[PDB]
Amino acid sequence: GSSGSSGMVIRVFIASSSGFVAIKKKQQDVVRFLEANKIEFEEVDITMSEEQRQWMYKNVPPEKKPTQGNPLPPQIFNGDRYCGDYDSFFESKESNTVFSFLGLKSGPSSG
Repeated sequence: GSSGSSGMVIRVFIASSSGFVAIKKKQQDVVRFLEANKIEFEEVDITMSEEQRQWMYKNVPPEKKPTQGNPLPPQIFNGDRYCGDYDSFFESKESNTVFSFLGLKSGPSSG
């Protein structure tokens, strides 16, 4: 059923230049966890690459939009699937589902 397999990457969008330091921390706790969990991911500097950000703004509903207005980081994104902002992650950490929250639990791969 279609061979091939590159791998996964929890593309974590970060805006080095956002304003709300709080957001920064969130971005950390995110990557941090992954790092501490030896989880694969990448810090998509949305700040540096406008597109990256713009994209996110296109992959984020209003019902998910944090605080108020345009969507702010962090904005974890597994491939092209909207994982969830820090809110999601955190809401998962409590259940220790961060892995599943990102989609790190569905078929053989890990090990």
